[PDB]
Amino acid sequence: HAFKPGDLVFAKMKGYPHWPARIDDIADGAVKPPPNKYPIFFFGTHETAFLGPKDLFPYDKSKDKYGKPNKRKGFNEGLWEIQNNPHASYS
Repeated sequence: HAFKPGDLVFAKMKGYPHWPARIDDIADGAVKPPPNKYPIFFFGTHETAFLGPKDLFPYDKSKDKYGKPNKRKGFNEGLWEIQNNPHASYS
């Protein structure tokens, strides 16, 4: 049940609804994440951030609740990405 690069999630942060996202690559050395933090890419708006598991909701279990369209900027485009090409390069 450990998170791994490529898992799809809804990621939660302050001021936004639970947001379609993915776990990015995890490496060591000078790009090693902080302890118990994961590199997250947000679909639709395309930021990256480190988040901990408490803010990460596995996509399949949560999509019925969180994966409905809304008016937030980039949200519905994010929904398109997570559904139709979640593992693409967006950079």
